[PDB]
Amino acid sequence: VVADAGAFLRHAALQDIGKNIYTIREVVTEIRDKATRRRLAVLPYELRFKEPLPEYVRLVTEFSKKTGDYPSLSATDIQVLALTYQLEAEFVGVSHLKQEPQKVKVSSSIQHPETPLHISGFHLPGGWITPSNIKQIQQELEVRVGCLTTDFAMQNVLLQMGLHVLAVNGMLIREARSYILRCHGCFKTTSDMSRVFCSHCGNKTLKKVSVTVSDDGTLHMHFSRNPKVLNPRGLRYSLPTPKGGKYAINPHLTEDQRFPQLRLSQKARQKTNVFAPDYIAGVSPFVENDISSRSATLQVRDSTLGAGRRRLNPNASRKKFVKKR
Amino acid sequence: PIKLARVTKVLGRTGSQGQCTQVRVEFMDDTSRSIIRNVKGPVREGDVLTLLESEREARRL
Amino acid sequence: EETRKIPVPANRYTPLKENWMKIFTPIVEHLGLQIRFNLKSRNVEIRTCKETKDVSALTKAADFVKAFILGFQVEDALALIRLDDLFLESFEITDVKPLKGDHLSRAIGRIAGKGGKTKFTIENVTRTRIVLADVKVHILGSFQNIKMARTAICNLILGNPPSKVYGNIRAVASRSAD
Amino acid sequence: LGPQVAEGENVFGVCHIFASFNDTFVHVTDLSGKETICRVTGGMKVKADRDESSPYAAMLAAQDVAQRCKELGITALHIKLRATGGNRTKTPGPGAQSALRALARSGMKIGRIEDVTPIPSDSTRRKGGRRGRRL
Amino acid sequence: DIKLFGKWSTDDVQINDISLQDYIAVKEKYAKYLPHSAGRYAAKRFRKAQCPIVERLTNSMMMHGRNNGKKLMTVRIVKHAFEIIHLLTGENPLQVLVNAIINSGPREDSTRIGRAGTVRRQAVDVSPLRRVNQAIWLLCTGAREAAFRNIKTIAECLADELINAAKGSSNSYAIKKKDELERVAKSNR
Ligand SMILES: [Zn+2]
Repeated sequence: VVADAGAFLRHAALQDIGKNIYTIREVVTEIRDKATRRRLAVLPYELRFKEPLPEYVRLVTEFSKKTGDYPSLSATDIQVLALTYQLEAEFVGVSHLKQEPQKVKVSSSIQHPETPLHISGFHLPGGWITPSNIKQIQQELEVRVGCLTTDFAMQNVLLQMGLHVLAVNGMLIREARSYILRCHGCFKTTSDMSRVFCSHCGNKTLKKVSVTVSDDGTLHMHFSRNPKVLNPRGLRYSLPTPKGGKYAINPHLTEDQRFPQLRLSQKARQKTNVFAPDYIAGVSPFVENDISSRSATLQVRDSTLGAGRRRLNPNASRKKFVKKR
Repeated sequence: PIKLARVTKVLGRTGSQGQCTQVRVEFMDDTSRSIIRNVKGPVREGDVLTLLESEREARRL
Repeated sequence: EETRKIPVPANRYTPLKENWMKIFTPIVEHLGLQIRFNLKSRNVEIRTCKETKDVSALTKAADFVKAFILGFQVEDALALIRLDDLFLESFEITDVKPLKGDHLSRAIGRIAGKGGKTKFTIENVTRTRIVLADVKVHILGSFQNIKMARTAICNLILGNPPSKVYGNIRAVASRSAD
Repeated sequence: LGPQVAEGENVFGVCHIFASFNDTFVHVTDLSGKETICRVTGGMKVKADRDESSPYAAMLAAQDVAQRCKELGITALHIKLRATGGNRTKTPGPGAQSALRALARSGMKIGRIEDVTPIPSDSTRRKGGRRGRRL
Repeated sequence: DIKLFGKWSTDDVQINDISLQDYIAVKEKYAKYLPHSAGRYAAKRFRKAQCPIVERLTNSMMMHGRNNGKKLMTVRIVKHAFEIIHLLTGENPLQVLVNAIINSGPREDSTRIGRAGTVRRQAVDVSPLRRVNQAIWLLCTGAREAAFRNIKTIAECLADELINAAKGSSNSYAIKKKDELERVAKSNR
């Protein structure tokens, strides 16, 4: 029972479920959540710290770069993987695990990658969200040793190599359903769904591809056989000359170009929380907007705001009196 | 009818000259009615009050 | 058990998809209601269950999700869940004044102002939230606050400059015993 | 007095909630709609023309009309929300929302919510001039 | 056992009001031989509540200008008042003192809320420490007002005002001032 940081973020109190609890210092000390550090001094102390061996982290990296997941992995992640590897090797016999895993099998469909399947509240033609089910919706929930990993990359490598891992649910998991980003220029796959530029060739070219991994160790990934996904419509447009200074915003063509620092003030990024015990004493129902600061005059916006505006093609026609920032 | 009270949390200072304290009040009638009131003078966390009337609620929203 | 269904437009599908968990978590935890999103009819459907705590919470949920769909932020309709006396007046810009074409667009501009600042200024004086659909204006707040915001907006789209609007709305807020 | 219906089945009424820009109207009728059971205006509760369109007046109207339906035996109501419509504003105001919330509060089952305002195909000329309306 | 001036018991006293029980501190540990202490009580916030209430009464009746430094004189006046209270009523002077302080303290105060120009006051609740302070201040003010130009003596005046305030009759200055303050607080709303 090797606990990853995902169980600690989700308040997964599975300490009574297992007995061989082993954790890393750098998977518990980096968490900036206050409630986790609060409950850490409250939770019963039967977890213990263990260090992996350099040979086993070397082997774990050796087949993890054959799985095609090594750029997506992190150092403490490899610590967790090789810790579980060492525990299952030292307790259980080593003949269960298999190395140099299976090949991929390609089977595409007509469905869009943005089809809203496997969302709990979404239902095509009954799927309801009940307070009996709010504790149930975590993931695709299906003996002695296991993992408490929430990342798909960890589940992927642990299941390709062959360990039975589990979730916040007490029962061991069977299938892994998720999405990955694949470059369609260099054909390199990254398990990090947040990024937009690929690590290999750096173009803004990652696209979603669905991946399902069975309990045997066989993986199959579905592409989308849809002409809308691979369409060069809104891609070539005339670019402005690069401007410098403290105020210039650039069209963001590379993943690591140096942008000028344009942050928001504290009052500008306060969101009203309504379930605070002292919210009712507020003279206004809402947090007051910020108009006085210099960031308000410069029309500085959050990264989240204006997402569908970027998805419009620049070679189009907007409204006559509107200006796009 | 006169009801006893309790101070749960001091919230802030209100009034024109900052003379009043906005505070939260817990009841000693074994009820969990935490009502926000305005008091005059020095109050700290744990004080006990005497309300002439309880049906009035202070300036909320 | 009874239910309410509310529709969603095409442009409001993605904000519903992104903020979905922040929508259905207070509906199912504090109110105790079943919720789903019918994709064929494109309707958010909320029904009462056996473990619903009290009546009129379904109407709170309907107001919450409808306010989110109209364009308000998820916190601003969580305010509708918690508070009691909050309402939604909405009206067309061409209602008070017959405007055609470009003039109408300029009216929209002086509801926003530069950078939206004028709009935010009203949100500081009337203590309300305001959402601009393409020809429509939605106000969320208390009744006298909604009326104050509506007078300010109608003063803006009859030609009055923002300075007179700020002065008048601040005077009215001063006489409003706030 | 009332229908001879068992406790399992419920009877239906249609509650025309008409929230004009001066008061509110609560016109509870049969499913046919021809004959009125009750109608509580804003002006029947508050003795002030300033408070005529207040949500408090609509709340009192909804409470009184729900009491009237409980005295007769109407237990579930369909709702036809209405604004002034026509040339004027088409969207129902805060009074209609307050009346519906107060009527749902007082133990009454809600059936179908229907936004029936007299939306013109093509309007006649507006009440104001070319200058405008509402200050 | 500690006795006030070596004569007055401190274990017989009972506090009627729950609100003033924690601030009227005379009962067990705070009993002193002399009201005079010359110890700091205004150094930090809420420290004067720890101070014995007889010392508060002593410090609050030399407040007027021509007697602004004399404190042995003040505890002598308190002694004469306590003697004549004993020989009038028969109860312990600390008991009737506690009763007078409890029944003299206001419960609601009108307060100016708004701006300069709006004279409409709002009624707000009263702190228990401020209630104790105002009760002692009103008792001392009645002691001054009853002893200005007469044969009737200041310690005797404090005794009479204290008894009138404790039995609740409309003869103490504190009682009538508190009653008019309460009725205007009710009338404000
Ligand atoms: Zn690439």
